Amino acid sequence: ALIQSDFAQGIRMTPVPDCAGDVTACRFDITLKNAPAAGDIIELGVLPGNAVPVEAILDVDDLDTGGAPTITLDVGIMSGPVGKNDPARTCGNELFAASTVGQAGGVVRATASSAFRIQKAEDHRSVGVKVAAGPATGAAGKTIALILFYVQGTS
Amino acid sequence: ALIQSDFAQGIRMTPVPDCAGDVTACRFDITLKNAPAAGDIIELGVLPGNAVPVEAILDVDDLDTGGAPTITLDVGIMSGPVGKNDPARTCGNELFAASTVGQAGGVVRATASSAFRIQKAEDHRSVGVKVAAGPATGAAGKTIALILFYVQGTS
Amino acid sequence: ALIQSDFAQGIRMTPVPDCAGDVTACRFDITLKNAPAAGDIIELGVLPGNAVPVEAILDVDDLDTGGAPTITLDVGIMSGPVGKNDPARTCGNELFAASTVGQAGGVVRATASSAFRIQKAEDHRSVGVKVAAGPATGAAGKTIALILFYVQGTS
Amino acid sequence: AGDRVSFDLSVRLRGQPTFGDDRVEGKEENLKFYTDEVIIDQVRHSVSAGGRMSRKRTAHDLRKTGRDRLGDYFYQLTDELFFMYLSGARGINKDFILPTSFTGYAKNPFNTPDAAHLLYGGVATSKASLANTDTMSRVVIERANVQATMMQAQDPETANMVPVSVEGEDRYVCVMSPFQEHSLRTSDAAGWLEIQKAAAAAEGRNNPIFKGGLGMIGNTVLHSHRNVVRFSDYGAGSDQPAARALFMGRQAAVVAYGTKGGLRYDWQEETKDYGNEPTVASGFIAGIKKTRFNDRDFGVISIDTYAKDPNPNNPA
Amino acid sequence: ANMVPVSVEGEDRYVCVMSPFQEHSLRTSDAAGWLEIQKAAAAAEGRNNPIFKGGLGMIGNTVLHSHRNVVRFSDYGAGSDQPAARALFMGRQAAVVAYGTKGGLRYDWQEETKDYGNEPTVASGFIAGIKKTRFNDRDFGVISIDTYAKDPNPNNPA
Amino acid sequence: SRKRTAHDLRKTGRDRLGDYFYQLTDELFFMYLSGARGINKDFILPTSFTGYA
Amino acid sequence: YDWQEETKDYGNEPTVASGFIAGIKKTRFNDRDFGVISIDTYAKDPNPNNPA
Amino acid sequence: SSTVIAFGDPKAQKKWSSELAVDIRKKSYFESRFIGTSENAVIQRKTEVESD
Repeated sequence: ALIQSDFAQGIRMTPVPDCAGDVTACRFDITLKNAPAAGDIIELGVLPGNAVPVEAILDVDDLDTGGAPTITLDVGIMSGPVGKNDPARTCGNELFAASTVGQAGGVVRATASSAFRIQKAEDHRSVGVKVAAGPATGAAGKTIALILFYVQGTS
Repeated sequence: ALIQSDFAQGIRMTPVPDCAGDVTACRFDITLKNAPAAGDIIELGVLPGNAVPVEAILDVDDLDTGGAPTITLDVGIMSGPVGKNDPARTCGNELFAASTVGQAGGVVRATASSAFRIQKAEDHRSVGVKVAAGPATGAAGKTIALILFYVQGTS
Repeated sequence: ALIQSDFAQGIRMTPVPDCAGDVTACRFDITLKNAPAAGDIIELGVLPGNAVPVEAILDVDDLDTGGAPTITLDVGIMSGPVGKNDPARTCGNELFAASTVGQAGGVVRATASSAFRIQKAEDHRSVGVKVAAGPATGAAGKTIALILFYVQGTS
Repeated sequence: AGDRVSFDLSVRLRGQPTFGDDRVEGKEENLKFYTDEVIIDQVRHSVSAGGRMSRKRTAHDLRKTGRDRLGDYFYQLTDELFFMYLSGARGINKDFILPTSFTGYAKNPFNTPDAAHLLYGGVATSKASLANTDTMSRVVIERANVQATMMQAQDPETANMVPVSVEGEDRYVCVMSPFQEHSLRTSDAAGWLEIQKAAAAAEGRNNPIFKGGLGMIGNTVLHSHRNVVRFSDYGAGSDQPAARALFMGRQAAVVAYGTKGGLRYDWQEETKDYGNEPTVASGFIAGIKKTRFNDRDFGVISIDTYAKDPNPNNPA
Repeated sequence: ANMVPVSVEGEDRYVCVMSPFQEHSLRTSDAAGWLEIQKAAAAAEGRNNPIFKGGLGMIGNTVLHSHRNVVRFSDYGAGSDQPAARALFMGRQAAVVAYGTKGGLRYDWQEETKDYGNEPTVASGFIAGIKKTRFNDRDFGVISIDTYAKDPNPNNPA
Repeated sequence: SRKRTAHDLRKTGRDRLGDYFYQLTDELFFMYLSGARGINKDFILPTSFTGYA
Repeated sequence: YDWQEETKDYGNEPTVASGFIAGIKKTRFNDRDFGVISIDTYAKDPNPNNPA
Repeated sequence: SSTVIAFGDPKAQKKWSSELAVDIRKKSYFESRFIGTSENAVIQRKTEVESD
């Protein structure tokens, strides 16, 4: 099911640039209550109206540990509204196709070419982490942190 | 364990000298309704603010009954507030370095060179006994009581 | 030599009890400069006019650092007025005769019966210390201090 | 000018009097004082009646709605801040504006009530011993009254809690989470139903069972309000709901408004992007602390009963 | 000597004093009959009964009160651990006091300056004596009701 | 020690003595009418007490 | 100056005592003196006969 | 950058409030009602030594 962070529900506001092509960042993070599982869609943060990502930094804290880890994250842009609790919303592999981070604690940066080719849409959209493969053992309380750079006036 | 005892609290009062050089003494006594352990802080009495010990007499009953006694009592100023009950407060060895009075009931007066060189302080410091050696086999409801003479208006 | 303390010069103060019987004490101390020598007289302090010693406490540092130390302090009442700088002023052996303190740190109290039998006189007699025997070898900044208890309305 | 306020408490005397003809010119009291600090800070928010086109594809003007929403938002924010400090912690309360990871306002941190001012429901001794029988009941608020009376007779260092001029005169106010009121007025073990059924036998239709909320119990005016902190980690193995009823009396908490004549909402107006997205932002300058003289708080007893969602159909 | 009611409340009623632990034991238990009678009285008069609006009413013809400073013992019981209290039951000359100063209690305020005007001192005291009247070897006017009063809030450090 | 504080200590001292003697006389009454000093704190007089005249 | 007179020993010794309430410090901002330069010259008393 | 007076900086002024919070006296029970000079009083007072 959808696990919402504070940014999606509207509790924690998200920044928008007040200038054309002014790089803006916010620490889209969530603290994971219970353990992650296959098919989990984590709605991390909302990408603002006309902005497009220009660099995304993903950092996670050793989600599954265990041994022979098999976890693999997959973040993207969801088609649904800003914060609706509809379990039919899907996550595409735009930014990170297969992060393979969280197998061991570390930081990965956007590498797939599709990361910088996202098109603008006049409505807000929610960036969502989808755990593609189930994690070995797993852990509870480990946080998912996405750092997103977007510019609000690209052509 | 910090053992509060009447004088340290606001229950029993210690008298201020008044005038300058007027030798003033009060008997700070405790009825130890417990057995001293290897490490204790026994807050006997309150050295009133801005006064220096001139002569110190330690009156103590028999604390150890087993053969070859090894109890040592260290009487010194313990820094902090007047009667705040915390285990962080720690005393030193100023009025007494390492007393043999614990082996058998007796009285030994201040004989340390540094006993008479205590400096002033604008607040109510407290005098505390630390048992710096093993109680050995013994102890019961007994009494330790020092009689320190303090004078105000010293220079 | 007549190495006089602050009390003799009047720079510091000596206390006087208001009522008859109040034991009063002041710490007569000097941080003597140079070295103790045979025959020098240290004028530590002055007991007030109507006053007799009630208990004398003498504490010193190590006034000689050598092999077979042999320093012997003698303290007593002096003859001339408090401030007059005359080498023709002699002490006695009333409060302490051959006190043999100074080879170690130590603290000594009145032992001779003449310490407590001092007779009163209307004028400010001066208590002085004379190093009787040799200073053995070497002492630079070590301090000598004498604490007197005196009552004013004796009979 | 100054970002802190210090106020003083003068505790009573605790020295033994000297009987007989023994002289007492020497042995004298030392009056003891206690202090606490309230640190001010600035809290502002911004609403964005944005877009030049977005203000034309809508019939309603958006600036006035934004202003009204900001007013309401500051209303509820100050109210929930009051209940958050008087309770000492943030739980899982979801309607609260502030995020679930909240720790302070202006470095005047959250202070958990001591063992003396923390009253559990039923029979319990710690936050890890609540069960289904530790629901809030008439017995519990009577225990709260007994604590408010003989708090000194057990701890010789605290200070007496004294009543507030509520309704008529001199009654302790006991705010209640609206799940605890349901636990009272919808259970026979809570003990409220029997006495209020007797009262109904006295007064026909004006009894609190039919025509209102809870009534006074032992001169303790009970009120219920949404903004009462509600925890979710209590229990022997966690995952058991809880609450914190507030038993208030006189100087429970201190407010230091940082602007003249009480709090003043000053609205600031700025426009972005060559005249698009007009934005309104305002904010008060204030700081709130729960009075904590010595290490024992001064005005509130935090009844910490167990209160479960009555209707389980709610989304978690 | 038989007790006599005192006229300090109403007319000729024994005055009984309680430690609020015992007050709680009455007010929050079904075994201390006060709850049943006061529920009936509330049925006779609602929102004015002592259940809702304060302390205890009369049980029998004895006005019941509660005050913090009622002696509480902590050694009663077979194991010397059960807490207990000692509720009074007073009437007529329970105890007498000899004030010995003048009509009424007169504190004697005195002010003394310790040192040249530094440290002003305020000292006062009364000269009076108290005793519970004991004729022969038996009390005269007090019945020490001595019950078991546990701390209803076990969180108190005690 | 009274210039380091805006609250005059003489008037507070007098008021504290007033309330302290009020409390002490009531406590003494309850001590004598009950016949024993219990283990009750909040009492000025100590735990081990036996009369005062 | 607050003159205060107190008599001791049944009025035998009348005493006078007074004292101001003041404190003095040289302005020390950071660790450097604000307005004083101390000059440590050699001051030998000219006359030898002067005692000590 | 930008000036921040920050917290705990000796420039940060603090205002002390003059109002005193007082731990009020416990309400006494044995008030003037009970103590009386007549026979009908829980606490009798004996004036046989108030003036003698």
